[PDB]
Amino acid sequence: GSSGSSGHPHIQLLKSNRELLVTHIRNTQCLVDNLLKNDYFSAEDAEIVCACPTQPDKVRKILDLVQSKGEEVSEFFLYLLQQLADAYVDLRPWLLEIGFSSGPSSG
Repeated sequence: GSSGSSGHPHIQLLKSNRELLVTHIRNTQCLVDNLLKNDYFSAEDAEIVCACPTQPDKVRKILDLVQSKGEEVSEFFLYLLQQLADAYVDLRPWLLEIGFSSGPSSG
């Protein structure tokens, strides 16, 4: 009778900062619109997000959904936070602390 621990460097980042992401993130429809076109969020999934009463609920709902899928979607969902961070206000210093991207940008 033994057991190990879990990891998921991408999924853990969502759970750990699940309370911060709900306070920083505001636009949820955009996250779904991009995921819908990328074939990540199904009609049944988006139906749950919009079903939320407020925004703070939508963000938490999406995070729980992505975590249910796996690292495949968690990697893409977290990526959008960076590429979009350029057009954000609350999201910026966090990415700099966790460090999502790496390596120069030349070539």
